Amino acid sequence: MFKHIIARTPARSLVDLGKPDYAKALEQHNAYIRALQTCDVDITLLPPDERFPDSVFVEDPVLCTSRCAIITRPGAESRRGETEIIEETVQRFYPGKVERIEAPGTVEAGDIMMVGDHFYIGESARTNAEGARQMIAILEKHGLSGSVVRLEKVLHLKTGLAYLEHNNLLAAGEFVSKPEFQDFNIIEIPEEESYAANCIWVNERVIMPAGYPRTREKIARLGYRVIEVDTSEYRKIDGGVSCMSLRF
Ligand SMILES: *c1ccnc(CO)c1
Repeated sequence: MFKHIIARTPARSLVDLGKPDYAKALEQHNAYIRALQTCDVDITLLPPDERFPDSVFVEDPVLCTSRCAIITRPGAESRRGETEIIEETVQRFYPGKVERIEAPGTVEAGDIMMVGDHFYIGESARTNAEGARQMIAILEKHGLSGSVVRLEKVLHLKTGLAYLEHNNLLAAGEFVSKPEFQDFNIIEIPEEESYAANCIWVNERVIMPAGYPRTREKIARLGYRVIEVDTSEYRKIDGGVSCMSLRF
Protein backbone atom coordinates (compact mmCIF):
# COMPACT_ATOMS: atom_id res chain seq x y z
CA MET A 1 0.00 0.00 0.00
CA PHE A 2 0.83 3.71 -0.28
CA LYS A 3 2.04 6.15 2.39
CA HIS A 4 2.80 9.23 0.29
CA ILE A 5 1.17 11.41 -2.33
CA ILE A 6 2.83 14.21 -4.28
CA ALA A 7 0.74 16.68 -6.26
CA ARG A 8 1.16 20.19 -7.64
CA THR A 9 -1.26 23.07 -7.68
CA PRO A 10 -2.25 23.86 -11.29
CA ALA A 11 -0.90 27.09 -12.78
CA ARG A 12 -2.96 29.83 -14.40
CA SER A 13 -1.02 29.19 -17.62
CA LEU A 14 -2.76 25.81 -17.74
CA VAL A 15 -5.58 27.35 -19.81
CA ASP A 16 -3.29 28.26 -22.72
CA LEU A 17 -13.15 19.77 -26.07
CA GLY A 18 -12.35 23.42 -25.34
CA LYS A 19 -9.84 25.26 -23.17
CA PRO A 20 -9.88 24.77 -19.37
CA ASP A 21 -11.27 27.47 -17.09
CA TYR A 22 -8.70 28.14 -14.36
CA ALA A 23 -11.03 28.85 -11.44
CA LYS A 24 -13.07 25.75 -12.30
CA ALA A 25 -9.91 23.64 -12.71
CA LEU A 26 -8.58 24.92 -9.39
CA GLU A 27 -11.66 23.66 -7.56
CA GLN A 28 -11.58 20.19 -9.13
CA HIS A 29 -7.95 19.81 -8.14
CA ASN A 30 -8.85 20.80 -4.58
CA ALA A 31 -11.62 18.17 -4.50
CA TYR A 32 -9.11 15.68 -5.88
CA ILE A 33 -6.77 16.43 -2.98
CA ARG A 34 -9.55 16.28 -0.40
CA ALA A 35 -10.51 12.83 -1.70
CA LEU A 36 -6.90 11.69 -1.35
CA GLN A 37 -6.99 13.22 2.14
CA THR A 38 -9.17 10.28 3.26
CA CYS A 39 -6.90 7.55 1.95
CA ASP A 40 -4.58 7.31 4.98
CA VAL A 41 -1.59 8.82 3.17
CA ASP A 42 0.15 12.14 3.61
CA ILE A 43 0.03 14.66 0.79
CA THR A 44 2.95 16.84 -0.33
CA LEU A 45 1.29 19.59 -2.34
CA LEU A 46 3.80 21.58 -4.39
CA PRO A 47 3.31 25.23 -5.44
CA PRO A 48 2.16 26.13 -8.95
CA ASP A 49 4.82 27.11 -11.48
CA GLU A 50 3.47 29.43 -14.22
CA ARG A 51 6.39 28.48 -16.46
CA PHE A 52 5.04 24.96 -16.83
CA PRO A 53 1.34 25.03 -17.78
CA ASP A 54 1.13 21.24 -17.46
CA SER A 55 3.22 20.90 -14.27
CA VAL A 56 0.01 19.88 -12.46
CA PHE A 57 0.47 16.46 -14.04
CA VAL A 58 3.23 15.31 -11.70
CA GLU A 59 2.82 11.73 -12.84
CA ASP A 60 5.02 12.30 -15.89
CA PRO A 61 8.23 13.87 -14.46
CA VAL A 62 8.90 10.85 -12.21
CA LEU A 63 8.31 7.16 -11.60
CA CYS A 64 8.26 6.31 -7.89
CA THR A 65 8.86 2.67 -7.10
CA SER A 66 9.23 0.79 -3.82
CA ARG A 67 13.02 0.59 -4.20
CA CYS A 68 13.97 3.82 -5.97
CA ALA A 69 12.68 6.88 -7.77
CA ILE A 70 13.53 7.56 -11.39
CA ILE A 71 13.51 11.08 -12.80
CA THR A 72 12.15 10.81 -16.33
CA ARG A 73 12.57 13.08 -19.35
CA PRO A 74 9.30 14.25 -21.02
CA GLY A 75 8.86 14.05 -24.77
CA ALA A 76 7.24 17.48 -24.69
CA GLU A 77 10.09 19.99 -24.69
CA SER A 78 7.85 22.46 -22.85
CA ARG A 79 7.53 19.98 -19.96
CA ARG A 80 11.11 18.78 -19.87
CA GLY A 81 12.09 21.35 -17.23
CA GLU A 82 9.44 19.97 -14.87
CA THR A 83 11.90 17.35 -13.67
CA GLU A 84 14.14 20.01 -12.09
CA ILE A 85 11.36 21.58 -10.04
CA ILE A 86 10.50 18.20 -8.51
CA GLU A 87 13.96 16.67 -8.05
CA GLU A 88 14.36 18.10 -4.52
CA THR A 89 11.05 16.66 -3.33
CA VAL A 90 11.95 13.28 -4.81
CA GLN A 91 15.38 13.51 -3.18
CA ARG A 92 13.80 14.04 0.23
CA PHE A 93 11.75 10.84 -0.10
CA TYR A 94 14.43 8.76 -1.81
CA PRO A 95 17.83 9.80 -0.38
CA GLY A 96 20.60 7.93 -2.20
CA LYS A 97 17.97 6.06 -4.22
CA VAL A 98 17.39 8.39 -7.18
CA GLU A 99 18.05 7.39 -10.80
CA ARG A 100 17.30 9.22 -14.05
CA ILE A 101 16.73 9.03 -17.80
CA GLU A 102 19.45 10.59 -19.99
CA ALA A 103 19.15 12.19 -23.43
CA PRO A 104 18.28 11.29 -26.11
CA GLY A 105 15.99 8.91 -24.27
CA THR A 106 12.54 10.29 -23.44
CA VAL A 107 10.09 8.98 -20.86
CA GLU A 108 6.84 10.12 -19.29
CA ALA A 109 5.72 8.09 -16.29
CA GLY A 110 2.16 8.37 -17.56
CA ASP A 111 3.17 5.66 -20.02
CA ILE A 112 4.12 3.34 -17.20
CA MET A 113 1.76 1.05 -15.29
CA MET A 114 2.87 -0.61 -12.05
CA VAL A 115 1.76 -4.19 -11.41
CA GLY A 116 3.61 -5.54 -8.41
CA ASP A 117 7.33 -5.34 -9.18
CA HIS A 118 6.76 -5.33 -12.94
CA PHE A 119 6.29 -2.18 -15.00
CA TYR A 120 4.58 -1.98 -18.38
CA ILE A 121 6.03 0.83 -20.48
CA GLY A 122 4.06 2.18 -23.39
CA GLU A 123 6.33 3.21 -26.23
CA SER A 124 4.74 6.37 -27.64
CA ALA A 125 5.67 9.74 -29.11
CA ARG A 126 6.40 10.79 -25.54
CA THR A 127 8.38 7.71 -24.52
CA ASN A 128 10.83 6.55 -27.17
CA ALA A 129 12.63 3.22 -27.46
CA GLU A 130 15.83 4.54 -25.94
CA GLY A 131 13.82 5.92 -23.04
CA ALA A 132 12.04 2.65 -22.30
CA ARG A 133 15.32 0.74 -22.64
CA GLN A 134 17.01 2.89 -20.02
CA MET A 135 14.07 2.57 -17.63
CA ILE A 136 14.02 -1.22 -18.00
CA ALA A 137 17.77 -1.31 -17.30
CA ILE A 138 17.37 0.68 -14.07
CA LEU A 139 14.38 -1.36 -12.92
CA GLU A 140 16.13 -4.70 -13.51
CA LYS A 141 19.05 -3.26 -11.56
CA HIS A 142 16.92 -2.88 -8.43
CA GLY A 143 15.39 -6.34 -8.57
CA LEU A 144 12.33 -5.01 -10.38
CA SER A 145 11.33 -5.79 -13.97
CA GLY A 146 9.89 -4.04 -16.99
CA SER A 147 8.63 -4.60 -20.53
CA VAL A 148 7.50 -2.52 -23.49
CA VAL A 149 3.94 -2.31 -24.81
CA ARG A 150 3.40 -0.86 -28.28
CA LEU A 151 0.46 1.53 -28.44
CA GLU A 152 -1.42 2.39 -31.63
CA LYS A 153 -4.49 4.55 -31.07
CA VAL A 154 -3.40 6.05 -27.72
CA LEU A 155 -1.17 8.90 -26.50
CA HIS A 156 -0.43 7.61 -23.00
CA LEU A 157 -0.51 3.96 -21.94
CA LYS A 158 -2.44 4.85 -18.78
CA THR A 159 -5.13 6.60 -20.80
CA GLY A 160 -6.85 3.28 -21.46
CA LEU A 161 -5.46 1.14 -18.66
CA ALA A 162 -5.44 1.05 -14.88
CA TYR A 163 -4.37 -1.73 -12.55
CA LEU A 164 -6.49 -1.84 -9.40
CA GLU A 165 -4.50 -4.61 -7.72
CA HIS A 166 -5.70 -8.13 -6.96
CA ASN A 167 -5.16 -8.88 -10.65
CA ASN A 168 -7.99 -6.53 -11.65
CA LEU A 169 -7.24 -4.41 -14.74
CA LEU A 170 -9.46 -1.75 -16.35
CA ALA A 171 -8.87 -1.82 -20.11
CA ALA A 172 -10.26 0.14 -23.03
CA GLY A 173 -9.56 0.38 -26.75
CA GLU A 174 -6.56 -1.50 -28.16
CA PHE A 175 -5.63 -2.95 -24.77
CA VAL A 176 -8.54 -5.36 -24.22
CA SER A 177 -7.15 -8.16 -26.43
CA LYS A 178 -3.39 -7.80 -25.99
CA PRO A 179 -1.40 -11.00 -25.21
CA GLU A 180 0.49 -9.34 -22.34
CA PHE A 181 -2.71 -8.74 -20.35
CA GLN A 182 -4.63 -11.96 -21.03
CA ASP A 183 -4.00 -13.22 -17.49
CA PHE A 184 -5.60 -10.28 -15.67
CA ASN A 185 -9.24 -10.13 -14.60
CA ILE A 186 -9.89 -7.65 -17.39
CA ILE A 187 -12.77 -5.23 -16.93
CA GLU A 188 -13.45 -3.88 -20.40
CA ILE A 189 -14.42 -0.20 -20.46
CA PRO A 190 -17.25 0.76 -22.88
CA GLU A 191 -16.11 3.10 -25.66
CA GLU A 192 -18.65 5.54 -24.22
CA GLU A 193 -16.89 5.77 -20.83
CA SER A 194 -13.37 5.15 -22.14
CA TYR A 195 -12.24 8.14 -20.08
CA ALA A 196 -13.15 6.25 -16.92
CA ALA A 197 -10.51 3.67 -17.91
CA ASN A 198 -8.09 6.00 -16.11
CA CYS A 199 -8.59 5.33 -12.40
CA ILE A 200 -6.29 5.16 -9.41
CA TRP A 201 -6.12 2.56 -6.69
CA VAL A 202 -5.12 4.07 -3.33
CA ASN A 203 -5.15 1.72 -0.33
CA GLU A 204 -8.23 -0.22 -1.43
CA ARG A 205 -9.97 3.00 -2.45
CA VAL A 206 -10.43 3.68 -6.14
CA ILE A 207 -10.68 7.32 -7.14
CA MET A 208 -12.40 7.76 -10.49
CA PRO A 209 -13.79 10.60 -12.62
CA ALA A 210 -17.39 11.52 -11.86
CA GLY A 211 -20.02 10.72 -14.48
CA TYR A 212 -19.31 7.10 -15.45
CA PRO A 213 -22.00 4.77 -13.94
CA ARG A 214 -21.32 1.48 -15.75
CA THR A 215 -17.61 1.48 -14.88
CA ARG A 216 -18.36 2.80 -11.38
CA GLU A 217 -20.81 -0.05 -10.83
CA LYS A 218 -18.25 -2.55 -12.12
CA ILE A 219 -15.59 -1.28 -9.73
CA ALA A 220 -17.99 -1.24 -6.79
CA ARG A 221 -19.03 -4.86 -7.44
CA LEU A 222 -15.35 -5.84 -7.38
CA GLY A 223 -15.07 -4.88 -3.73
CA TYR A 224 -13.47 -1.44 -3.90
CA ARG A 225 -14.52 1.68 -2.07
CA VAL A 226 -15.22 4.03 -4.97
CA ILE A 227 -14.63 7.75 -4.68
CA GLU A 228 -15.54 9.84 -7.68
CA VAL A 229 -14.20 13.29 -8.36
CA ASP A 230 -15.22 15.62 -11.14
CA THR A 231 -12.19 16.30 -13.34
CA SER A 232 -14.00 17.66 -16.41
CA GLU A 233 -11.64 20.64 -16.83
CA TYR A 234 -8.69 18.25 -17.02
CA ARG A 235 -10.45 15.96 -19.45
CA LYS A 236 -10.38 18.93 -21.85
CA ILE A 237 -6.63 18.38 -21.98
CA ASP A 238 -6.38 14.60 -21.91
CA GLY A 239 -5.74 14.56 -18.17
CA GLY A 240 -7.13 11.99 -15.75
CA VAL A 241 -6.89 11.18 -12.04
CA SER A 242 -3.75 9.09 -12.46
CA CYS A 243 -1.94 12.05 -14.05
CA MET A 244 -2.37 14.46 -11.17
CA SER A 245 -0.36 12.68 -8.49
CA LEU A 246 2.59 10.48 -7.63
CA ARG A 247 1.77 7.56 -5.36
CA PHE A 248 4.22 5.46 -3.35
C1 LIG B 1 -2.13 12.46 -18.01
C2 LIG B 1 -1.40 13.63 -17.84
C3 LIG B 1 -0.97 14.34 -18.96
N1 LIG B 1 -1.25 13.92 -20.18
C4 LIG B 1 -1.95 12.79 -20.38
C5 LIG B 1 -2.25 12.34 -21.82
O1 LIG B 1 -1.14 12.61 -22.68
C6 LIG B 1 -2.41 12.04 -19.31
